[PDB]
Amino acid sequence: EDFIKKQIEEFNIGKRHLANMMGEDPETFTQEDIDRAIAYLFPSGLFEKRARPVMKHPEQIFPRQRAIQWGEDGRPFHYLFYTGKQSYYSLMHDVYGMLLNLEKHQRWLIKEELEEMLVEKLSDLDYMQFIRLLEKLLTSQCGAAEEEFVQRFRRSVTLESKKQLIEPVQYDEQGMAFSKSEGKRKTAKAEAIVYKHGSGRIKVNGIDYQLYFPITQDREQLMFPFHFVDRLGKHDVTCTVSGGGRSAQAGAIRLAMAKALCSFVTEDEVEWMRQAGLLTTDPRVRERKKPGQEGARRKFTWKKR
Amino acid sequence: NHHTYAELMQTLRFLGLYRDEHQDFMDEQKRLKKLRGK
Amino acid sequence: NEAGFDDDGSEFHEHIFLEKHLESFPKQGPIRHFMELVTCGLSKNPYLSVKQKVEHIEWFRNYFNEK
Amino acid sequence: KNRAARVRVSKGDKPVTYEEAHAPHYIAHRKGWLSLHTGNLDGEDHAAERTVEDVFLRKFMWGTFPGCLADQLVLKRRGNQLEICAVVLRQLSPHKYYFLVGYSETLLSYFYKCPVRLHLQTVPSKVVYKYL
Amino acid sequence: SFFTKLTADELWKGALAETGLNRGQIIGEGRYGFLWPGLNVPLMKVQTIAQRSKEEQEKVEADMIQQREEWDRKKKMKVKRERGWSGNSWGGISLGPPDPGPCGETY
Amino acid sequence: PVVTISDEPDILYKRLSVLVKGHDKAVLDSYEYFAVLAAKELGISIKVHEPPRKIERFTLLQSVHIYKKHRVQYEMRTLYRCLELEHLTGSTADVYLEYIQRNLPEGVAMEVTKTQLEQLPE
Amino acid sequence: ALPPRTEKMAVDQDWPSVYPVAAPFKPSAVPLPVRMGYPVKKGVPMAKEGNLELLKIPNFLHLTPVAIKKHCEALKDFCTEWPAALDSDEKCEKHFPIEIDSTDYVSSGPSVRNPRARVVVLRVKLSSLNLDDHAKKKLIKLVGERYCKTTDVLTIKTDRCPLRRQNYDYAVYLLTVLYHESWNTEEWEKSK
Amino acid sequence: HYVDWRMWRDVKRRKMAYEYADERLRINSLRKNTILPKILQDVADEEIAALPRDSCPVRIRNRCVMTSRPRGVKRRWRLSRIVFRHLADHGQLSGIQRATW
RNA sequence: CUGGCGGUGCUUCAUAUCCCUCUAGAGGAGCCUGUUCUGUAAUCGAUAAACCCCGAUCAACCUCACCACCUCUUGCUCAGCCUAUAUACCGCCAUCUUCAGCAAACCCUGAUGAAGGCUACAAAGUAAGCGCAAGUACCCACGUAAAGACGUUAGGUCAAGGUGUAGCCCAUGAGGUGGCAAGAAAUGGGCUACAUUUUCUACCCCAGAAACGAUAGCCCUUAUGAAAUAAGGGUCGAAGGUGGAUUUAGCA
Ligand SMILES: [Mg+2]
Ligand SMILES: [Mg+2]
Ligand SMILES: [Mg+2]
Ligand SMILES: [Mg+2]
Ligand SMILES: [Mg+2]
Ligand SMILES: [Mg+2]
Repeated sequence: EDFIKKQIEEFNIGKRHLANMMGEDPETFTQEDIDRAIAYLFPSGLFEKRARPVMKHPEQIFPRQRAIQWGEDGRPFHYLFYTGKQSYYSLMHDVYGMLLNLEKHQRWLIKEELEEMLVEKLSDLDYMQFIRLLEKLLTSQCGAAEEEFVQRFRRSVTLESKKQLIEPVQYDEQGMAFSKSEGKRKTAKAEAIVYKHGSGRIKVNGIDYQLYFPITQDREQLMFPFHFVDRLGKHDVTCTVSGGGRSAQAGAIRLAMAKALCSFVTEDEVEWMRQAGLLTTDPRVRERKKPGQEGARRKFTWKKR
Repeated sequence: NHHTYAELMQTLRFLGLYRDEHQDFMDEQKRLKKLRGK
Repeated sequence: NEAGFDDDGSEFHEHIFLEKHLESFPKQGPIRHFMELVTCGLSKNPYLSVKQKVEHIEWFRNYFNEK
Repeated sequence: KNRAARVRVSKGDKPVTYEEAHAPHYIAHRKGWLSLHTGNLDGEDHAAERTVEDVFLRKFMWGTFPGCLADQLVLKRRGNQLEICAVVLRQLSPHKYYFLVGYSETLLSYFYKCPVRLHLQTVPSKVVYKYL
Repeated sequence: SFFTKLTADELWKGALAETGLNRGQIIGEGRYGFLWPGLNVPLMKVQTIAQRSKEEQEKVEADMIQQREEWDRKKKMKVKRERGWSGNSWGGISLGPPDPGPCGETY
Repeated sequence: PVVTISDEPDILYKRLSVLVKGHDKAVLDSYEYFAVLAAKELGISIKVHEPPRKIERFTLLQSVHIYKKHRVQYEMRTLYRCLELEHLTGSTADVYLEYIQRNLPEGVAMEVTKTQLEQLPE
Repeated sequence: ALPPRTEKMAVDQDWPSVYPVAAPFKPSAVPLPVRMGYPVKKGVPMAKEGNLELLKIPNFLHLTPVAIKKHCEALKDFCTEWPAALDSDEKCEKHFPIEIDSTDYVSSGPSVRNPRARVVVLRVKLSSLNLDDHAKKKLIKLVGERYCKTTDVLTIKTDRCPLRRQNYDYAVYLLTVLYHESWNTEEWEKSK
Repeated sequence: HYVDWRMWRDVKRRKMAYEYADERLRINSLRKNTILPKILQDVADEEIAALPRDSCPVRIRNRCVMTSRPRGVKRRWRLSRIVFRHLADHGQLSGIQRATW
């Protein structure tokens, strides 16, 4: 235990010297100085994130353990000292006493989290018994003080994934309600300019979509979003496609058009499109060619057989 | 060429400011074999 | 990179101007064309000097039309 | 398995250093680079001669001190500066230390046409990684 | 050559092989060295400069060989363990007592 | 300064194109940060970004004696920082490069400065 | 006694008087007990003073921000003015069309001989010149891989001599001779 | 003063090909050619056919120093992959690591 | 005494890993390529399990590291050995792993013996140290290069390279000079066709031959050399009509 204090004092002297280095007047600096140091005079470069130079006051990094467990002629800090982990059992006894008191009157954390909170290494069945006792307490006459005391060991709900980042209609640049977007499909990117009016054709890369992709699958993919939203003809575009080749560019244009549509579309249809699958990028992307194999995942023939 | 370099290493060893582990070990093994030889 | 790697001087008119310094054999075969090609290759190589190129041309002309 | 530079568990208080305990797939992850030389660079060329010179210097410096170099050096080329960071151990007296250091410095500076200098590792604790 | 050579770990683990010297000559001394004023002198405060010779170096090498022979002789440190009960068997013999525990009572 | 004050005309420098080359990411980051700090202290408007990386993964086996069904490579997470100074004088850039090289990062983080003169035609 | 300038060093001392020279880490002259190393299981990094990793770092402990500011104040000299000829890569070329490259790469190892300072290109913007009456039909053919459309980039890679400044001088002389010869075009240069 | 022998063979062959510079230079420059006369070409052919071994400029095989291995060698480091891998395993090379992509 | 075993009955169960299902290269065959081994003055590495496009990111004297003639016990080495002991090593690494734990130091269970430490309405584990877990970076966190513990084949190697010990010390080293490249026989790892898919052509998809595959080898050669290897021009222009229960990766 003395080594902990020795290292703490050594690092305190080191931090004093570090503060004395700078000739400025702010002694209670924040993480800015540590960041500047790691950027200038401590660039390790190790890929890992633990062995990197993260020098910090060990007053909070060095963990703590049970201090003294006895005083004048033994005398621990509780009557459940010989039971191992006296704190947990004392808390359980207090919970049982509160249970009996309430009876007379009338999300959860993980094991590691409870261990870090306390100073005991509890198992799983003891945690289950503690949860059972807490549930019995919450059920025994629903109040307020006890409910808050029990929730202290719990967290809020914090619901996510609900609304969609509605993009503005964008009326600047020109006198047309256009909207930027993008699309990805096996390493590819684009930037479309889907207007709001213009019930006619579409200019794909400055040229009509007749001499660009005579295949019907390309036109079907291009219609995918407009057909899903039912706003077919009433749309003009002057996108600039790049990267990919055929199906990649088709999917990129499809995603760009879907995003441009969702930009200025009712929340209902926006959510329907987002849930149908035509906004994000599927995981089907140019993977890493396996060096220990002939092709992609195709391993050698008589490997295990 | 390792000729001038070998001579420099030999001179350094003679001066007592170098170490030749593999060469000395091979020389000792050769001496032992000659004693057992031939 | 100035402390060395000078390769002597050229005076911006010594390495390329090789038309006169040629010693043209009686113009009747590809020997003159080959010598011109060699001079072009030497001029396109910035790793040579005036004396080196002169000696190379002299040795080439000798080994070719010694007779 | 792979024992490129690691040492599996055995006892508890055995001798072992940082370089004497690492995996091949952790050359740049949990382990650093003991030679930040101007050789294996990109797109810059010149690597063979640089590596040869680095190996020669490392072997010479290891042969200098007798029985005091556990790990290799960490050469540093700041243009025309050869900085050595040897893991030296307190051998005997400081007079011999200074004499040998000055002799080697002068010799290398007059030979390689570049200033050379080293510094001992006066630390009462090695860079032990795994307790083993 | 030397580039193709290696350090000492491989040679040691090959000569030993358990699975299935740096002490004699000092750096100050050499096979053909001379008296270096840098070391082998007092605190140097005023010093004397001199040089050795081939005969002196040969004498020093002979002395070092004699010291190595003496060390090799000392290496044969054999002791006859008191035969307990029977020979080549851990019979009746005392080693050491048990050290005190975390509480006390010197046993 | 202490560089023999002269009165002859100087050469018209323009664009000090630089390109750092290395392997380690933290070292390149530190080098580019120090360079940007020194440039800002000197007072030169510049831009910084990240050009495409250049990695030529050479070929090699995973073992030493005999092994093909299990292969490995030795790549690198190299980066590049084009710390180009747009329009400036030659003497200041030379002094800056001198101060840089007086203590440059060993091995990795190697700069490839490049200027662009002008002078008069004929 | 006499610790490694860690405890005996006076507190709040002039640090610029500690690392003024561009020195390395110096594990014995480092009053910063920085912890470096990967943990074992559930504890603290390894040693305290000089670590192998600390040395493996490119080493920038020398010259602290205070020393950096000192070096900057020292370098404050050399304040040569620069002309504001408008960027955009237009007026700069209009003023002087030629664009020579005189770089100074950094060498490696103990050898300064770096075969890389001989790069030179006479990238002269012909469009900026615009004084070719009949030489328009002559220059277009007297050079092969040049003469663009938007901006005439006459970049005749003249790297024949073993240097840079004399290479540029010879290139300028050849360009002047070519212009003087084109001033009086030939007789059969019209029909192409 | 090498330890192995293949290293010495390579050294001797390379130095013999480098020393006799003018001879092999002219030979390789004049032999296989469809232009110019054939007299000098035949002269060079006879010269290269009559001369003994340890001179022909076709004696270049990449090998290392630590092992003198011809299989799998690169001119960038003048050593083989095994030597390169052995040096990388000890963390003695910058930028080298596992294919993390 | 606790283990290997359970074609022991059974419990958790195997997600492409297994049968029921298939997507598909290869099986009958053209080309690059070697395996059991033949041959002299042209070794090859367990050349089964982990070799047969492995070392070879490749065999004209270098590369072949293998032998003889001019000479040696200074042989370029103040000699080395690519010579050997896998029953002695350093060295890299798959395998089981697509698991699940090993134990120092303690304290207990057998009238203390080979052993074990065993289940929350709790019947002895804290467990130094090595671990999945934390991913180490990325296409985020699945998935990729590689495991993932004490270990599994006196594991491959005395020769990828060095090495205890023995032998050469008229060599199995060699200073200078001369020597292969073909499958007697079978086979498989990669590019290819049996069909309009072999040719994609001015258009990558608005217009179609031989009615077959329409090879290799050889000559002119990009390169050079004392013997061709990837392939461009000419000739041959073949081998057999998915051919054996099928084989291996795949839950995008
Ligand atoms: Mg074997
Ligand atoms: Mg494995
Ligand atoms: Mg993991
Ligand atoms: Mg992997
Ligand atoms: Mg074995
Ligand atoms: Mg022989």
